[PDB]
Amino acid sequence: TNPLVPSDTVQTRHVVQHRSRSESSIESFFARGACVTIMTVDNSASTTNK
Amino acid sequence: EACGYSDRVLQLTLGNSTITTQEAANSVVAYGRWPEYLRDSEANPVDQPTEPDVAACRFYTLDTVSWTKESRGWWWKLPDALRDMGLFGQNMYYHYLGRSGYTVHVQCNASKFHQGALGVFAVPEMCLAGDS
Repeated sequence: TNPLVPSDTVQTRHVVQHRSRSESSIESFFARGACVTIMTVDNSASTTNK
Repeated sequence: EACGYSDRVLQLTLGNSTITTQEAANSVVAYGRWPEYLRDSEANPVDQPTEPDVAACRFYTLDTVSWTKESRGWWWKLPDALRDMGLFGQNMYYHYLGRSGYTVHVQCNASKFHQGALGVFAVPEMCLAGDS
C-alpha cells in the first residue's frame, strides 16, 4: 500500500495533531463483556416422565 | 492627551478603508480578545488555508435603515450579512470552511436637540425564535 500523507499530493499547513489511537488498541477494541449464551434451569418437582 | 488625543475621536483603517469619528464612546473588544488567525496547536483541516488579507479585511457598508418613533429594532447575522460583499463573499462561497473576526461600526448621528438611545449588542450564537 502506498504510504502517502496529504503533503505528498497537496499543499499543507502545519498542524499540531492531538488525536490518538487509544481506543482502537487490540485491548480497547475487545475490552467489553459480550453475551455468549443463555442457560435455562428450573426448580420443579422431578416426576416419572420429567 | 495634551497633544489633543480623545476617547471620543478615532480613526480606524483596514485595507483601503478608513472610518473617522468625532463622537465615539471608546470602543469595545469582545471578551477582551482581539481577532487572530488559527494557530497550529488548535488547527484542524490540514490543507493550506486561503488568507485573503486586504482583499476581504476591509470595511463594507450595508444598506442604511431608518430609525423612527415606531422602530422596534433590527438584527443581522455574521457572516450572513456579508455574504455578497466583494471578495469576502467570494472567498466564503468557494470554500467548505471559513473563520473570521469583525470590526462592527454602527453609525447614527442627530443633533443636540434630538434624544434617543440604541443598545447595540453582539451575541455569539444568536439563535432566534420562530413564528409557529
